[PDB]
Amino acid sequence: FNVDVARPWLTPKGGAPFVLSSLLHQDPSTNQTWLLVTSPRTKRTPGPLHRCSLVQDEILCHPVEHVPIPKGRHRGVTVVRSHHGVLICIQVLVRRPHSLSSELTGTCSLLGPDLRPQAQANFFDLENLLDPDARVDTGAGTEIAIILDGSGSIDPPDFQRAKDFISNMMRNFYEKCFECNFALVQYGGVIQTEFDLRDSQDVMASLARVQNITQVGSVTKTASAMQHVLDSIFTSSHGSRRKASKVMVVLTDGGIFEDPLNLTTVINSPKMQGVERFAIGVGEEFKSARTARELNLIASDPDETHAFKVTNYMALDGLLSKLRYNIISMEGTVGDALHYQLAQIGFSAQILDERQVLLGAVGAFDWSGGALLYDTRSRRGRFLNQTAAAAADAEAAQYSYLGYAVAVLHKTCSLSYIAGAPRYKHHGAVFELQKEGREASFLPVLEGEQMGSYFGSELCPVDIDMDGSTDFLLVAAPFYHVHGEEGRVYVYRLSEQDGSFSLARILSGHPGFTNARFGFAMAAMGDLSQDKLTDVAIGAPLEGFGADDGASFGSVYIYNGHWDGLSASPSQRIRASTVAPGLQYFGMSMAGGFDISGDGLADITVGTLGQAVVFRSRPVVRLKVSMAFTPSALPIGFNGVVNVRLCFEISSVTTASESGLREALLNFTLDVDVGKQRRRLQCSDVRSCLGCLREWSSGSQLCEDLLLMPTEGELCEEDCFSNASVKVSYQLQTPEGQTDHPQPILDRYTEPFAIFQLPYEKACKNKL
Amino acid sequence: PRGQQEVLQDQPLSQGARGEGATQLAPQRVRVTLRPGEPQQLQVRFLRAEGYPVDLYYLMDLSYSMKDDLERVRQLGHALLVRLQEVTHSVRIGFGSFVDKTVLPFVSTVPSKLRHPCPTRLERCQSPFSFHHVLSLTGDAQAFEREVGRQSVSGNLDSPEGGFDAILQAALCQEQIGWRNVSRLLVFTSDDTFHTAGDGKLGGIFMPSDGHCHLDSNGLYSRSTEFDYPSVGQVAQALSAANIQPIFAVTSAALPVYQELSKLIPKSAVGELSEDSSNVVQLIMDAYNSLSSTVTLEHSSLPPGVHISYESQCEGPEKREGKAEDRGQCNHVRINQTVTFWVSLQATHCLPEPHLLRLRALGFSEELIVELHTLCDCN
Amino acid sequence: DWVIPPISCPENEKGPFPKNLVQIKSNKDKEGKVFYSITGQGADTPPVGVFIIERETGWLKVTEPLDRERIATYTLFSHAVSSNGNAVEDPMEILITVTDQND
Ligand SMILES: *[C@@H]1O[C@H](CO)[C@@H](O[C@@H]2O[C@H](CO)[C@@H](O[C@@H]3O[C@H](CO)[C@@H](O)[C@H](O)[C@@H]3O)[C@H](O)[C@H]2NC(C)=O)[C@H](O)[C@H]1NC(C)=O
Ligand SMILES: *[C@@H]1O[C@H](CO)[C@@H](O[C@@H]2O[C@H](CO)[C@@H](O[C@@H]3O[C@H](CO)[C@@H](O)[C@H](O)[C@@H]3O)[C@H](O)[C@H]2NC(C)=O)[C@H](O)[C@H]1NC(C)=O
Ligand SMILES: *[C@@H]1O[C@H](CO)[C@@H](O[C@@H]2O[C@H](CO)[C@@H](O)[C@H](O)[C@H]2NC(C)=O)[C@H](O)[C@H]1NC(C)=O
Ligand SMILES: *[C@@H]1O[C@H](CO)[C@@H](O)[C@H](O)[C@H]1NC(C)=O
Ligand SMILES: *[C@@H]1O[C@H](CO)[C@@H](O)[C@H](O)[C@H]1NC(C)=O
Ligand SMILES: *[C@@H]1O[C@H](CO)[C@@H](O)[C@H](O)[C@H]1NC(C)=O
Ligand SMILES: [Ca+2]
Ligand SMILES: [Ca+2]
Ligand SMILES: [Ca+2]
Ligand SMILES: [Mn+2]
Ligand SMILES: [Mn+2]
Ligand SMILES: [Mn+2]
Ligand SMILES: [Mn+2]
Repeated sequence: FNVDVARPWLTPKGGAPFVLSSLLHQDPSTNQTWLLVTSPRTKRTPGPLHRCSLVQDEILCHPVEHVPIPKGRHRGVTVVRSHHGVLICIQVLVRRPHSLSSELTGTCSLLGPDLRPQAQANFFDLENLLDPDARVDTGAGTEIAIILDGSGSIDPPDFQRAKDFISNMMRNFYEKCFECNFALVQYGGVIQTEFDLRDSQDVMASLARVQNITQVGSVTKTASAMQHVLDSIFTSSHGSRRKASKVMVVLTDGGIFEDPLNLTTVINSPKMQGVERFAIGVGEEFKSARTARELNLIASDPDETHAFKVTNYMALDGLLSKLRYNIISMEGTVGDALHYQLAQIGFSAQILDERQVLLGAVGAFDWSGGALLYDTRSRRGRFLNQTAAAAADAEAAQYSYLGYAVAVLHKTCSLSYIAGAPRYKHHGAVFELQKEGREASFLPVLEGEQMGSYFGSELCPVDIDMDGSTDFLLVAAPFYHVHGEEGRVYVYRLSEQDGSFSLARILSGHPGFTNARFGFAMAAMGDLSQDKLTDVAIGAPLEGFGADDGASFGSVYIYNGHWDGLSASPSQRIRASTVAPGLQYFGMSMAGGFDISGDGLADITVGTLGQAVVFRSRPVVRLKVSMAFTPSALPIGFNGVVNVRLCFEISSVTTASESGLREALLNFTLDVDVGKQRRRLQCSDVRSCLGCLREWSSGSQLCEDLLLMPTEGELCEEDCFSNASVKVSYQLQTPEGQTDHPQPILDRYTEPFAIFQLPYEKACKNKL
Repeated sequence: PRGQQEVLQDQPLSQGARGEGATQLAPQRVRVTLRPGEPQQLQVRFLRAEGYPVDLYYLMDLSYSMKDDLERVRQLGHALLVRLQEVTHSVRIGFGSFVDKTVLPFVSTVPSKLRHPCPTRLERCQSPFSFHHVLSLTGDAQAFEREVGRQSVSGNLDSPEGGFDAILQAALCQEQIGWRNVSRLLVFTSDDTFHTAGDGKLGGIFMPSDGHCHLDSNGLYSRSTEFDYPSVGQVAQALSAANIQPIFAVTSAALPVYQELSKLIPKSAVGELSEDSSNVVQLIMDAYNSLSSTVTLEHSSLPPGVHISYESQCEGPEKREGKAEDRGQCNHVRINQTVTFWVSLQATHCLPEPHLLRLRALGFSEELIVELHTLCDCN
Repeated sequence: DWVIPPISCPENEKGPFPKNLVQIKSNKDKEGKVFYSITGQGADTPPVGVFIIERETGWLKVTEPLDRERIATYTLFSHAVSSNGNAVEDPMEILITVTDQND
């Protein structure tokens, strides 16, 4: 129909950007149109948003400046548009100290109508941002190195006590510290590693080799033991991590004897920077001050709580007090409840006004969902969720994913927000914000019919006549199953009197494809038919998967709006194979309704997976057709000339229609005396009247004079006194040549034929 | 001259499991003396005394919520294998596993928990994975018991578990799972709802799943993080295309979720993995007992001038109305059921006096032998 | 650490010399070779070498006869070093009394 699949503009194949979604944006105050595209992060892509405009019949792209910068893996980029501005959200990862699980919330930047930056938002510590009275308007780890003195001068009982201390500390640290890893060394005489950091990955094996270690007597080399621990255990060559905090536990009798390295040569060395030290006195030979001084020099600077005796198993708290961890309750374990840690605010979004935005929160409260109504100016918002106070069992509402999609409804009285919950009771539901007293909560209004269909994953209100109300609401069930996943899209008429929903139609793709995923992407494309109603577009990304050579697959359907609602059958079906090769998943994102091509008509955009296509639209010419005869009424027994005049003209005009009207062709035939066994009127040039093919020059008019006359041979004798009827049938043929302009098209909903009458003069008192 | 028909050997039917103890067809030898325009007839009977072969993939969830239920699955495997091996001589049983995708919202990504997902470091555990094929379909029962008795639990972040990916990959990975193309059964164990297509969006996975095999050499579905979970439609289509009947042995709490899935996947069955676990074994025996066959009578090439035809009769007086070659087949035979046939032979002219031919059931080891004597001359 | 009983050497004994009074025993000797060097007034400062110690055993020996009534007591110390040159035991202030003969 309108869409000009002849000349599609494509972003360069393979190279950047990698388009995940495309949307056109027009600045109201400047009438500039850009084709915005979001892309994931790579070593080549400069950012998550680009603006691309058509120059030299090529789509050229640049990065938007003040958008937030993604980092690390791809985790979601949302871009939504309204005549007030653009809102771009990026899912980001943050880890807090001593937390064993990470948070995942959004970072959003609101640019104005001209893509300059206006507002910023970081949804960490959401409990601060919340104001539950806000009116809703509607109009590294640690590593411990144990250096154990088996030098002799330590009777076996003391060795066993030290061994027990090691085992007890190890067990407690494994029980109550998760990111703790251990090492062990024994330096009586030679230095002898008993197990390494790499062994500590197995708690049972490391704990088991403790109680099996044997003594080595000889001589007390503390300095060499510590230097070896620094040089061969706290090093990456033996599994030591760069950022992990490092700790030591010297378990010695403080009797240093025959050691080459001054113990100050080691404690003041470069490598001991940043390494904690705990001393412990094994046995009892602290009769003199030398042992105490050595033991404390081993101990870190704050000698309090850094020197002990093996008998005090409570010695190494502080480490166990500071290294305590917390877990988000996960899949069978006890822990902190999920409130806002993984809310994913910004998953969906809708700009309501210059100040306020509405953000989906699919993950809040065990993935029940919600939506944060965020006032960017004051930086405060309200959380809107399903009410759990009616019945104490909120478990029935977990994993609903309310907020997977969000929309608004512009009823004649007030706005009314709706939110899709594509896993409600495993069917899916569409919620509507209802307000009563001092409370405002979501309640279930529509429900799906099949498990796993994802009913409510996409919503598209449509104002069919552009009057401020919302007449229909389209709800998507992209994974509906009959044979495969064909998809399905419901069409809910919206009542003006009551504001409730009533079903009108169920839409399904062209038969023969089992995996279309019809309903994945819906976008009200504004006015493409140039007739002041709202047309819709529905995508089917997987239509054609694996067919033939697999060059391209996908489809997009166009549903022209009508006075009584959305049309019954699509007016067009763009197929991937007819646009260009290499298009895969053509139809996953769609937008349009603005002039990006350079002429007054609206244009569409359909993003594939990895490319964006832009389609111009064609003028619609509806032809006025009129005629006259000579003589006006057939005389009695007329054998004379029947001269005709057949004048054509245009009935609706635009600049584009003027630009393109004049390189297509008109083709019209004349059928004379319709419906009779035999005709009364010839065509003096049979080749001509039965078929003509003319070219159209200027202005709006193109007329022709053609000749008829009485049928050859004997004249009719059975129907002389009745009227004749002449039917003109016109078709418009468009060459494929390289005409710069989009060539016109006749209206699909208007008859291509027009019928006139040629009377006859009866013999009665009144001829006609 | 006149024709004659005769039987040359005797053999009764039997009910053994193995070929020597089993009987498939009528006695082995007969004789027929044909003459021009004088057809003669023979009678045949068939019995399926042996059982069909079977293939059985046991696919169990190894998330942490299953720690209390692992005794049940470990016993279910044994109680299933004993029953099946008491009936069919040639069972094959495999084993696979699954936890979830390795992306943040589903599985924690911090390295410490990625190595040791369990709450405490004293627990015996294993790193998360999406699908880990552990034992290709084999006749070694002891291997299956030893392997199923060795796996350890993993962790996860969300109650939904991604077993749909495992089912799809089991369906699509035929060459390395080890399917024999005979009869297939999948026994899927879990105690949680399942992820479906659309859930991957939360983890940033945009690429729709595709119907191709993605098992590494070690058996892991490594590329899982890059594709979305399959839709129930895709799973149904794949299982149907591969003729696999699923049997969801699911906990009494996750049973209501899977009893609606049973309606979409047509041939499936759902049971409760109780402490007794006889109901699931009975379901699997009912699935095995659904197997039926259509028996056809093959025959050897006839000598010049000779012809042949068939007739069949099912249980009861029922015949087959399709004449000629159609009556050479009988359908809907199950365990220890029997059917019968009549084969007619005719001669137009003689060329060799002696001859021989052979017939049998379609693809069966036992066969029949016919000795022909076609004559033109007078007595 | 050290193991030393109270110390005394009577007045003006009969020879010959040296004579053993007490033993200056260290503690880390179980790991080996704790050598000695007595010092202080009386050993390495006048009166010269009145008391000297054997370097390995630790025997404190009197070198020549004594009298209190010239000096009442002789304070002393002991360095104690290992074979690697590092000190082991810090000095302990021995204090010997020539116990009077009531004359
Ligand atoms: C950007 O494009 C829009 C849409 O075409 C333009 O809006 C149009 O603005 C004109 C005035 O500039 C509006 O009035 C027109 O004026 C005269 C009578 O005064 C007459 O030629 C027309 O009948 C018309 O009334 C016009 O209604 C308005 N169109 C719409 C649909 O609202 C806008 O001006 C453009 N902006 C710039 C900066 O050029
Ligand atoms: C809808 O959202 C409301 C909040 O706007 C949810 O109610 C809240 O539910 C949480 C569940 O954890 C309650 O948290 C409480 O916090 C502490 C710390 O654990 C403790 O007192 C309790 O054990 C409990 O966990 C919270 O009090 C409660 N109310 C408020 C005002 O926050 C509600 O659950 C959501 N409904 C659904 C269906 O998701
Ligand atoms: C003008 O349009 C008419 C249809 O409105 C064309 O008529 C067709 O002519 C072909 C032969 O050329 C016939 O086989 C078809 O049955 C006719 N009708 C249709 C609907 O195709 C006519 O050909 C056109 N003229 C030119 C010059 O192309
Ligand atoms: C550990 O026990 C083994 C025997 O099981 C023994 O050979 C070894 O010496 C013991 N000691 C250590 C430190 O492993
Ligand atoms: C099963 O049959 C298919 C289709 O004929 C064949 O390609 C395949 O090799 C066979 N075996 C297996 C294990 O799939
Ligand atoms: C060690 O260094 C100190 C000064 O830090 C020095 O006095 C001492 O002699 C050195 N040697 C020993 C054995 O302590
Ligand atoms: Ca309206
Ligand atoms: Ca329209
Ligand atoms: Ca245009
Ligand atoms: Mn020692
Ligand atoms: Mn459980
Ligand atoms: Mn689980
Ligand atoms: Mn999970």
